[PDB]
Amino acid sequence: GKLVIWINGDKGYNGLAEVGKKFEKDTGIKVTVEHPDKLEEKFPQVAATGDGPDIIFWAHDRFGGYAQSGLLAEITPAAAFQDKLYPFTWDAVRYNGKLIAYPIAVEALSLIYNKDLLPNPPKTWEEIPALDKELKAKGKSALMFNLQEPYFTWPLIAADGGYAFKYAAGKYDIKDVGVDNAGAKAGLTFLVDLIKNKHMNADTDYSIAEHAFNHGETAMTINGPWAWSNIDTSAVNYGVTVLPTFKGQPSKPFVGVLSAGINAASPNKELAKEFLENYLLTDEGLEAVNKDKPLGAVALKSYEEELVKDPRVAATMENAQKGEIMPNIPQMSAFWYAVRTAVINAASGRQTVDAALAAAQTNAAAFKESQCHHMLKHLHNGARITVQMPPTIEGHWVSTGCEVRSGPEFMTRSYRFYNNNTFKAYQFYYGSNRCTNPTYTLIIRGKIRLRQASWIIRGGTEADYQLHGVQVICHTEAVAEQLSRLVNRTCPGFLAPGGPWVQDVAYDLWQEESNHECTKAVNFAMHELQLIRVEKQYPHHSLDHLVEELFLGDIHTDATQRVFYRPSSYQPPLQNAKNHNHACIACRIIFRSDEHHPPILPPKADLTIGLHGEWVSQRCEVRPEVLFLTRHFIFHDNNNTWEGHYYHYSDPVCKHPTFTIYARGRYSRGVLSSKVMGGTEFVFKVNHMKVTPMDAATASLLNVFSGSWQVGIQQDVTHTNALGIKLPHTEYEIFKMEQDTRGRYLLFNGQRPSDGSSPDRPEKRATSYQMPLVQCAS
Ligand SMILES: OC[C@H]1O[C@H](O[C@H]2[C@H](O)[C@@H](O)[C@H](O)O[C@@H]2CO)[C@H](O)[C@@H](O)[C@@H]1O
Ligand SMILES: CCCCCCCCCCCCCCCC(=O)O
Ligand SMILES: *[C@@H]1O[C@H](CO)[C@@H](O)[C@H](O)[C@H]1NC(C)=O
Ligand SMILES: *[C@@H]1O[C@H](CO)[C@@H](O)[C@H](O)[C@H]1NC(C)=O
Ligand SMILES: *[C@@H]1O[C@H](CO)[C@@H](O)[C@H](O)[C@H]1NC(C)=O
Ligand SMILES: [Cl-]
Repeated sequence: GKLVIWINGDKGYNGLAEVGKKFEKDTGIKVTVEHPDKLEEKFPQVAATGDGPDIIFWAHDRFGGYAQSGLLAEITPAAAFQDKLYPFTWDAVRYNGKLIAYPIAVEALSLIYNKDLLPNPPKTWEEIPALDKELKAKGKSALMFNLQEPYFTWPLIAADGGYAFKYAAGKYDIKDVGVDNAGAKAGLTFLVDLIKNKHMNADTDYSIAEHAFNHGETAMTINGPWAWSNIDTSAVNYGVTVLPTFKGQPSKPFVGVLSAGINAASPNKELAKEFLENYLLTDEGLEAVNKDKPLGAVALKSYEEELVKDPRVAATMENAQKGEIMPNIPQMSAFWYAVRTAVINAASGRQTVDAALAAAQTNAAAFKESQCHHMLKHLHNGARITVQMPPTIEGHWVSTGCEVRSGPEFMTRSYRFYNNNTFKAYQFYYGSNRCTNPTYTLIIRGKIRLRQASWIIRGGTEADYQLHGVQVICHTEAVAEQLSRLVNRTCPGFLAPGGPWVQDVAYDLWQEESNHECTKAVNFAMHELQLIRVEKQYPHHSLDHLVEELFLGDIHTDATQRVFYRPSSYQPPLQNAKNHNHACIACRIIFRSDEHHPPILPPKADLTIGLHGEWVSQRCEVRPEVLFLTRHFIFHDNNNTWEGHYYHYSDPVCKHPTFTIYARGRYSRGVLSSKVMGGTEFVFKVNHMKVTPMDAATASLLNVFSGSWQVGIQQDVTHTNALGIKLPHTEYEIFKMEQDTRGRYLLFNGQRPSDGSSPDRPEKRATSYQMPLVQCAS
């Protein structure tokens, strides 16, 4: 029942707050206006957890990334309202075909000069140096602007041909970057000259340059419309004009459109759209803000038709069309950080123009932290994870999505462990990989008592459990028929005569007070409860937003072996119903469900497999046979070749390496699976394999059971006439690709047979998957 707004402190917050009081007048809703430091990236963190302001104000360049992460709500404007604003302003706030924010103002930088000191402002950048020396004789300077933010330096960088990214037939091509172009080098090299010819100071930030121009110590500055207000109260005659040209071509400022976005987790979205559509985006509202600190050009054609008469706004628009309109694609944050570091370093002489800017082509589209090598060193997105020793399993634990057990068996879990040491577990089964159509549900009741740490599985806790009962409920009329029949064949006599099962009725499959049981029919076992591990992550170091993950024992890939299978690895984690990720919608749906009302998971569309690229593990993976490992895969779709790195460790946190395997080969794209809905079949050939021992124990064993092996030396295992390996080896694989909540792609490969054997025959292809790998940059 409130409205919180975040706006940068270089804009008119008090003006916006006054459009807010009129909201309080007509509707009685408080509007609170805050200008947090570095708000552009306070927003991604607080919003990801469900928190944050209701409305976020920023240029369009950063909103595409917010939307990709699911932080922005789609805005619902009437076509009548949409006509009020200019089409290009809407085009800037459009991501993936959806409108994601309300356009407010069009901003571009311009040349601001003191007419008293400089009645005729320079027309070219190259005449600035001589101009400097010979105002320098009067104890003044020619040009001073903020060199700490690349927004103020870009105009010069783009003049000769430096292009942030390439616009190709309606697309911005992140594979065509021009920060290391010859054109970019010229602009930065020129800037460096002035910084080295004592014409400009490397330290100069916004505050320093603003103080100088507004006190007449410099004759020129580069700034935006927001800056005009203070100069106006600086008793200094000043003019706004076109930016100096560089090497005959004009300075190209990056054009940004100030926009208001509605938090995807806002409880007051109708009020937010109400405040923006009918209070702010009005001739009265925009004026109230433009009086505080000028917005320059505006998106409302009504007000724009009037402001365009002010010559400052016209120069703003002249430079804007001389410039380029910022892309909203999510790679902008990495583009800005790379160009930022380039400028600060070359200005400081830390890196040669070419060298500093050379890195900008290696860091433009992706953060260094998104590269495969960093992700391997900092797992879980560099989260700290605290392991609960001894674990506490009390609470409600739910699945995070549509799990796949071997079979395939598409299912979700809902497990309640009580303080009396008793438990009620729901296993919901479905007919598809979307978990939208329940087939049958299992209700498992019994008792569980945690023991002590496992000496077999490092990081696991052993547990003892006892079943009291297993019941099954069929949710379709067909399932009741099929299962009753399957129960009949499997245990002839379990079903009394004329007892065809009916839907929505719980039937006993296992009672501890009887020797009559047919758990074999569904190949049921509950040995997952014998191995337990809890991992916590406290986001923002707070108990709230804490994510608790419960890891239970893994399921055998062969259903007939589950009764005897004695866990050595983990199932995918469950999350605590009270302490889960805000983006987990499945958690809540599963939490609010029961044996008679199964959880219906949100529909997501099957994605098409695009192996091209590099993929790495997200966590220290645990494979059957207590094997800790991470994986790095490189897929060449150009020649259908693949390389894989398997890094093995002895600890559940993957810090003590033991051995490393390198494999390379060829793969054949295959057919969509009919056995495993949502999966695509593949055949992989391993042609080459290299082994690197990483500890003395592995080197010793290799030397004993065998080119002598030593720690850290990679050795091919195929000589010309090791451990008995047989290369070439053929593998029949199953693959699926999905997208996580902030739009990163996940690659799932076939679960490795629980017995340790290989899928070396088509009938041995997996019907389940391993934990997903995430896409990374090289
Ligand atoms: O310098 C990189 C940043 O450029 C723009 O930030 C501008 C912004 O558009 C303007 O309203 C503000 O007041 O000035 C800053 C530059 O200091 C992008 O919008 C940012 O996302 C970039 O990081
Ligand atoms: C992924 C298909 C080929 C896998 C063969 C690579 C060399 C075999 C040694 C690694 C163990 C098998 C694990 C492969 C499964 C995977 O990690 O994707
Ligand atoms: C254990 O506690 C739960 C929660 O109060 C309750 O539903 C269940 O019946 C209890 N069982 C026993 C044996 O006390
Ligand atoms: C159970 O299976 C047996 C053998 O397949 C069959 O003869 C019998 O008819 C089945 N039960 C029913 C009631 O169909
Ligand atoms: C496949 O292509 C990659 C790069 O596209 C190259 O490095 C590799 O040598 C090629 N392999 C074969 C067998 O053509
Ligand atoms: Cl992709």
